Amino acid sequence: MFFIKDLSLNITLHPSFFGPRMKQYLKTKLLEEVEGSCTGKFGYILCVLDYDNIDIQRGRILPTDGSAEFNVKYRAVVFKPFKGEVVDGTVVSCSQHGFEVQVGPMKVFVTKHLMPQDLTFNAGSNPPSYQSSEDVITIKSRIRVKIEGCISQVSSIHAIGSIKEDYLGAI
Amino acid sequence: RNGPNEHPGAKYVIRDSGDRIDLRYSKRAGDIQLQYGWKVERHIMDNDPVLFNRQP
Amino acid sequence: LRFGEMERDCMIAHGAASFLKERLMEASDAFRVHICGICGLMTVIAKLN
Amino acid sequence: RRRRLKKVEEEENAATLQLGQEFQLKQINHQGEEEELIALNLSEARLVIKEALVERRRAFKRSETREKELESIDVLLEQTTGGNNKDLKNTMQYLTNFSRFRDQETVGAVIQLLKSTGLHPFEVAQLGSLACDTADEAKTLIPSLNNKISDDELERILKELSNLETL
Amino acid sequence: VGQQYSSAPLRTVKEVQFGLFSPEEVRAISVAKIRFPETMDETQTRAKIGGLNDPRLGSIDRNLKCQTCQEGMNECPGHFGHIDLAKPVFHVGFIAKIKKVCECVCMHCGK
Amino acid sequence: KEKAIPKDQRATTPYMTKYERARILGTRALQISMNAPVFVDLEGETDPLRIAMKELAEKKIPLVIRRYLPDGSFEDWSVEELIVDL
Amino acid sequence: LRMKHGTYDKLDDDGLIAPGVRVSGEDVIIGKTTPISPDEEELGQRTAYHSKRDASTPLRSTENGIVDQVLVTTNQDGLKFVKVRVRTTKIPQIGDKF
Amino acid sequence: RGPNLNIVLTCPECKVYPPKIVERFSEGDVVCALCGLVLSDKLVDRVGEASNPLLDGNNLSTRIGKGETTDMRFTKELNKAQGKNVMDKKDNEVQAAFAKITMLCDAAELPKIVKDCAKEAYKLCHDEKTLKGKSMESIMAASI
Amino acid sequence: RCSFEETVEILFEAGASAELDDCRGVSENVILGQMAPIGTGAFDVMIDEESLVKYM
Ligand SMILES: [Zn+2]
Ligand SMILES: [Zn+2]
Ligand SMILES: [Zn+2]
Repeated sequence: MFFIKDLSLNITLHPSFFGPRMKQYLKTKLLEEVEGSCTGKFGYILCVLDYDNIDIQRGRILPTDGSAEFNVKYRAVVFKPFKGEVVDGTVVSCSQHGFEVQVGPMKVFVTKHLMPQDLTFNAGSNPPSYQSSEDVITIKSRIRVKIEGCISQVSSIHAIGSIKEDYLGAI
Repeated sequence: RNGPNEHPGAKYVIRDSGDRIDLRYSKRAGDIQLQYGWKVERHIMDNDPVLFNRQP
Repeated sequence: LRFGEMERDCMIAHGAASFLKERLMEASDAFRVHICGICGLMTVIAKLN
Repeated sequence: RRRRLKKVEEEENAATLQLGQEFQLKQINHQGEEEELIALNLSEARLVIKEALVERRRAFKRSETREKELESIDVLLEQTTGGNNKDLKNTMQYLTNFSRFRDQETVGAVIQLLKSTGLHPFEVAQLGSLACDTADEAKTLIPSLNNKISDDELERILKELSNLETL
Repeated sequence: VGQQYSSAPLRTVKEVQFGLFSPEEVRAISVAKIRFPETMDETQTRAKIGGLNDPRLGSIDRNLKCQTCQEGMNECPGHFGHIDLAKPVFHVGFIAKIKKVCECVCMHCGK
Repeated sequence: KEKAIPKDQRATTPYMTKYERARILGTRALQISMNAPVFVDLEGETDPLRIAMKELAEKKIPLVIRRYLPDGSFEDWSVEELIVDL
Repeated sequence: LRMKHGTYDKLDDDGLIAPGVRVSGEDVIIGKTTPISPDEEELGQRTAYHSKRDASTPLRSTENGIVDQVLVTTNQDGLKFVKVRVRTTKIPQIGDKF
Repeated sequence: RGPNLNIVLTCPECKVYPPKIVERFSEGDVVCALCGLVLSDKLVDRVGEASNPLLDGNNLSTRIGKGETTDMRFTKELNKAQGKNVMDKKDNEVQAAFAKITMLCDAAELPKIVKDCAKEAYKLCHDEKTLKGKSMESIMAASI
Repeated sequence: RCSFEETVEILFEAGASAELDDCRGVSENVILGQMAPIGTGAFDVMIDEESLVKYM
């Protein structure tokens, strides 16, 4: 799910950027260090809103490092997964263990135990696919996956989904 | 160039990545090219400030 | 060479706060540990790799 | 602020609308004013992200079908974004291929439509992100909706959503 | 060389809170249970599993890793075990304090 | 921010202290040694500490000293406005 | 294995430097080895070729001189043991106490 | 049959395996001999007890004795409690045999190694089916 | 307090009393290996953005 969240970060600037245009460097650092990053607390931080109105607080020089630490307050859009959520995605890859969909910046793993009984793995077909009487699941296919569990690390998030429930699976 | 066996000289060269090179055993690869931001551990020279103490 | 308590007091009198830290940390044992925000114990299993 | 030791925290589950300790319904902005949680459906998120990117492009220089649109977003994303944009590139590609409402007019109506239900911000975003044909499908796909909106209102809301979306 | 890079934020200690370990906290904090009074196995080649020098508790040898964090000696801070005492025992440093508390409260209803 | 005393009601001394001068010179010397933009013209100087002393003399050190108070309140004093008489 | 970084050139086939040879810092004076139990690898570098570990007695790092005498005999238990004496000349300099 | 938990120090730059490693004990560093890159720093060189791994295996024990201040009543009961240990009883038999071997060897004016070999020989050949119907005196003499 | 005398007895009392140490004195910071709020450490050095633009 996508949210607009208020976030704060501590950015450290090397003294080489302690010039008249240091504010621009901090803004550049925020894009290069926040956008495209993953955090288990706020999820995947995608885009920074109001890039021109980022609040930069006074910088504190670290005693030994000599670099200035800046507290930066910004507004950004974050994709945070949840257990029990229903999402749609594309099957990036398939294997014996299962097939995983590509939902936004995240990948949801669908285990065989989380799949319906009828579906069976078939490695003879190129590319490998799960075939059943009603539908066939292959790379690039569209699947409606329900997240059955999420593990969030400080800089990584992994989720597992199921398609056993009704109105799930191939779209 | 002087090395750790001739004062004034140096004993180690530390790169920006944290890797430290011991000038002993390092001459096999010829000279080393220093770069800005690196650290060179060199022998204490004249006029260097040091702390001088006597106990108790 | 020991940097004893009496030596620490003199540096405190001199006001060299940064030098005192340098002697006690960079010139001697220095260790980095991970602590939990809920409990202030060094019981965090960190897989740095 | 003193009892920092472990307390039993509710599990993060969407079915119970327990989004965690940080995604609560009430949120505080940087100024300090109380604000509601901002949940965006797929269509709304695409517009918000794109609206920021286009503004970002203007700042630097100053100082349609899915196929061609996908290319248009691709070129814009690279120009107006820095390195390590792997996650963002996939996000924009996913949003375009899965978004249902294209422009602001349709998106604005959708917001003008579902806010009358008074549901949780997470629930309304789910309704605008997942296409459901019958009340039962929405109820099972979004368990939180159960015992919150009657099938009579839900059936008409989904029908109006389908008639407000064109490609 | 120095210690490896870590993604966790770096801060400075601002307050130290003392206290006493609860029996539950010790078990939760502990990474392994010690049940053998030996230190090395019968072969005296590798430390016995479940013994005092359990590999899960950490490592003090420059050539061995920690079975918990898979990190070297200079990086592993050490991990705590726990021993389940058959019967409760007094804390030698709190015997005097325990005596004072016992007099303060009733020995039948604890009031 | 109730701990930031306004500039109009600052009651601390307007003179730089020896510890403040020592840290400012050392703080800026480290930055110079790490390739920081020097704001003062150099007539020939290689020691970072000597460069910092030149900057302090001409008041070209872009730093402010946050003087803390025993209750937690602080006052921000710019190096340029601090009198260096000691 | 674990051979000291010093030099073993001055040692003889018996691991002892003969009298009259000049010695300096880190020079091994008494060469000794002990068998090592297999299944122990340190820093790699431990192949099937290695079967011993160094247990030598090097000269003091700050001291140098010439080996005076070397006597070989047995202790009360009959085990082999040796004594090595080294001569060096001390000349008055700045910092000598009189 | 168990986790590796083995670390091999190789130079990332030189990449030559096996590497030439020199241990600078005085500098406390492990440095590559070809390029000089340091692979490990802060190398480490009574708060312990003298333990013999072979003749005693893995057996750790502590004695109870008087201190600067102590009441005789506490010492006696604690020693009595310590003796009544079922698990330590099994190892005490080997220790008791070692004590008698020590007495016999000492009374014979024999070298220390002879006593050590006799104790080790008893331990290796004790607790075996073949030697169960033989007097302990013959067992000790044969080991000596 | 433990740095002076009765180190273990004081620490046990703090544990029973659940004492909170704010780490203001030299002894606390010296134990923790961080700059104490003394002399040069009695203040914070910050970067002035208003002045950076005016020095060029
Ligand atoms: Zn914790
Ligand atoms: Zn470990
Ligand atoms: Zn190398």
